[PDB]
Amino acid sequence: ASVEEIRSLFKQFSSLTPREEVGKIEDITIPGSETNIKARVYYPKTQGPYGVLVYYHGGGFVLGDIESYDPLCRAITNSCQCVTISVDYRLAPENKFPAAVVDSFDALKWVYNNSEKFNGKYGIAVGGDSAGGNLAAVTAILSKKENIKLKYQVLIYPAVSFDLITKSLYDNGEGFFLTREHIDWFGQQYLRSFADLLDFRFSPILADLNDLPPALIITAEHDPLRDQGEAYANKLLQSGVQVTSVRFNNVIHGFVSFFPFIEQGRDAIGLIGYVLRKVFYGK
Amino acid sequence: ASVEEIRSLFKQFSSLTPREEVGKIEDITIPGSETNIKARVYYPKTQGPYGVLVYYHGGGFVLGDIESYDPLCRAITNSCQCVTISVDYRLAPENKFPAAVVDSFDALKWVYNNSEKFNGKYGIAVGGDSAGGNLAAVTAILSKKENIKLKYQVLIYPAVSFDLITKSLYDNGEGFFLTREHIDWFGQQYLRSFADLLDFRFSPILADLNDLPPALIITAEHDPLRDQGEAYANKLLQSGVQVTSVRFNNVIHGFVSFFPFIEQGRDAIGLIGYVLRKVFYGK
Repeated sequence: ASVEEIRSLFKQFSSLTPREEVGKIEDITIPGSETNIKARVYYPKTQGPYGVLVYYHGGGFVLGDIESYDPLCRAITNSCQCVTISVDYRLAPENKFPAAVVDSFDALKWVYNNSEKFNGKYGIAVGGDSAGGNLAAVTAILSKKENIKLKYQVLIYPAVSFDLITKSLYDNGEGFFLTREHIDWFGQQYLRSFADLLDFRFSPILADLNDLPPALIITAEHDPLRDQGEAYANKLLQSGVQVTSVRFNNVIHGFVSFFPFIEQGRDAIGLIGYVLRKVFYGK
Repeated sequence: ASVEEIRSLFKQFSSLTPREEVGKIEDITIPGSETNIKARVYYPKTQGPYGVLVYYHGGGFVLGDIESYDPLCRAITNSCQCVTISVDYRLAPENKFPAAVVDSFDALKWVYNNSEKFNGKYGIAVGGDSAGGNLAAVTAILSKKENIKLKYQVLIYPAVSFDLITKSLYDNGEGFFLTREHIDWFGQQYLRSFADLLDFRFSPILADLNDLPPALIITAEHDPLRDQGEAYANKLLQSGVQVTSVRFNNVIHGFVSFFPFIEQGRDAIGLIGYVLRKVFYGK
């Protein structure tokens, strides 16, 4: 199947997943530095004012989009009781690194600067799964550099480094949905050149992690990315940042997207909702 | 440090901990088969009807009590928005196995049969930490034998087996608060003879785990009890029971009790509150 065929398939797969009702939905266009960036704003059913979570979908920098992630963003919105803004960042191979990062950061900056539009008085958080967790992490690092003050970062089974050495990569590299072959192929589509491996915007583990927002980092027992996600948590802690690092056992990469039928995914979404209600609202 | 002393010092530590307001508190005395059992009933600030969590404190079957666990049970109450009933089961070495178990089960059975006192229409769950997780697991097994239909079991870093073999026992058995030496000494206070090692009421991993209530099992990366806790989750799964097994990384045994200063502990209590709100209330 072509990359376009698989992109379409994931939208199709979404439509079989029950979409929770939220308060209100609107599509916006965010004026980016290189492009105009589509986003979907989900309001919860409760009264404002709100906290706002800017969410970056996963899909290896190549796949995924606002539509295929719509059911998960609805569930997150209701769990967190916060405005969620799901960002359609530019995809590879058509748009190589650092386009996804440029779009993701541009979107965050704009949301931070315009949070009043959403009655977003309780502050901004970032969040994302896999490649989106990478983007959330990198956006938080870029924010610190620009003195944008984030409340929280939710990193769901993130990819934080180029990896040829973690035990989990070899133990879990076959037979658990996300494989070594996939990972290598995504990396090929996204990267411009070998030199990009030195760039913290590709591997955020490389950055100085001092003064970042506190974090929830979810990993999955059977995920090749598990060890590096837990390493990002350790490096945050070593840098004085509060992080709750939680490994969901018995589940594979992607399990949160499968919340309708993997109950551990529903419970992860429950935990996400808890930490954000905590940080935004004091509960 | 005699038993009495060490009990009373833990009682002091806990006294300086700030206590969350709950809706109201009633001390009751449950007529056990062998003893009168004190229990503290915590109501949340919401109005009912409620689910009820019957909670068994940790402390190795030797330490802890209602007062020293009062701050945790308040936090849990407000998080689950459920009635929490903290049981003062008989302690060792004064009262050897199976005293704690008989009291824990007698308490559960009475709460179950009297759920209307608590406006507990949404049903009954069990929970506990460490030794208390052992008791909650054992109480669930005994319930099934007697057709008592529990909603959920929350096992917080439970001890589920006699153990000389797990990797985490050796990796984590010194220098992380709960030590080899302590685990030994607790066992020596609690058990009558070596024969009790055969008893599922001491090691619930031995039991047939079919048809038990669904479970949240929290383990801690640096706990000697970690592997056996994750084993209990796996055996539940193998036995057709739904379980969300979550390893909290970077923390030691007991971290949930130190929630006021270990934020991962507070987040664990949030997750506990989510799963119980889900199962009781559909939340």
